Amino acid sequence: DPLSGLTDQERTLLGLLSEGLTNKQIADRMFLAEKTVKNYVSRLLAKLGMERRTQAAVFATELKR
Amino acid sequence: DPLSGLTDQERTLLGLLSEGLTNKQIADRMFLAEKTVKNYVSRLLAKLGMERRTQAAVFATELKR
DNA sequence: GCTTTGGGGACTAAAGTCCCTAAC
DNA sequence: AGGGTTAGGGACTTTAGTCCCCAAA
Repeated sequence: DPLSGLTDQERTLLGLLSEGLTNKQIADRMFLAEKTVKNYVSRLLAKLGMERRTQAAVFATELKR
Repeated sequence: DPLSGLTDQERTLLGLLSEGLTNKQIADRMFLAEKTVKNYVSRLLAKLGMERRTQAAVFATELKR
């Protein structure tokens, strides 16, 4: 449960990622632009030591359980 | 645990997918080409009623636990 | 005069889709 | 030997991702 380091919405970029959504879908759910999302997510992977959104999801998926 | 329908290696295309690997990484671990894997995976998502490999992975991740 | 917090530019690269061949 | 698996090319269209810099609050 190492969610220490993730901003407000970065922990909520993990739950949307873990529902195998697309940047643009996750975008609408948050009122951003897809470009904005691409950024936040790509930062978040860096913060996580991962290089693919899929790893983030599975990792998130493991926390939720 | 609905792995009924999945061929031999389709159940193993779900364990590799669930490690957030890439078609080409997955393809090395299976001795295929990346093109070959693009196809297998894409079929497998159809068989699963999903349209994005991330979904597959999370779903797979939920079975493993 | 700064921190958050949102997004364009500008691509490089993965992912996916569909349909159609060969090799056992 | 005309058939099912099992593997991949063609040929793109879409999402993802990367970095770095730019304004509003």
